Amino acid sequence: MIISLIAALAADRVILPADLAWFKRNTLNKPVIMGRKTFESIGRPLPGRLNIVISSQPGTDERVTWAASIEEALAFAGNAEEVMVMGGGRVYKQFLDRANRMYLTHIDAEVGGDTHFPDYEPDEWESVFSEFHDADEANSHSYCFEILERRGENLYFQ
Ligand SMILES: CN(Cc1cnc2nc(N)nc(N)c2n1)c1ccc(C(=O)N[C@@H](CCC(=O)O)C(=O)O)cc1
Repeated sequence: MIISLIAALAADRVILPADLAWFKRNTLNKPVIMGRKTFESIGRPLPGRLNIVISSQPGTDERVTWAASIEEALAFAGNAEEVMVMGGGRVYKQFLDRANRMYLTHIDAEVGGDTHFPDYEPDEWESVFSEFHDADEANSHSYCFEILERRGENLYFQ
């Protein structure tokens, strides 16, 4: 199982219909993992996806799967090839070390707020996909879709 982070980042790692569409393309038909506040932000289960919500305060919405921990979350995702972790801030940080792939939307915007996507060391990651877009009528800012994979373990010894 590949564990993947997916997130939209403004300038300075701070956390557009095209991003949402990108989000959907990349999560549809997969298990999606999220914290409770993110689930509340969406306002609903995501159709066509196995919704796993991690929380110590499991809600009454039986349409989604409620997990108490990362381990139980990954267990519900079973033998999936790829599990999508979609926020929020704390959850990204809690999954980072296990993640081997990241889908990142780099939004060209400078916005305040003190909630950041985790510090990751760029050297430890490589880009396998990248796609820039200009701002248009529907999308207020330029933005860049990117997929990063964790560089494999260095196996060489002198
Ligand atoms: C607030 N929230 C969290 C959210 C928003 N944008 C993101 N964008 C990216 N790149 N990554 C995320 N993790 C992400 N998360 C939301 C809110 C709405 C929907 C939503 O209604 N998505 C529909 C898309 C609706 C449509 O495009 O027609 C879907 O089917 O996935 C998703 C996430």
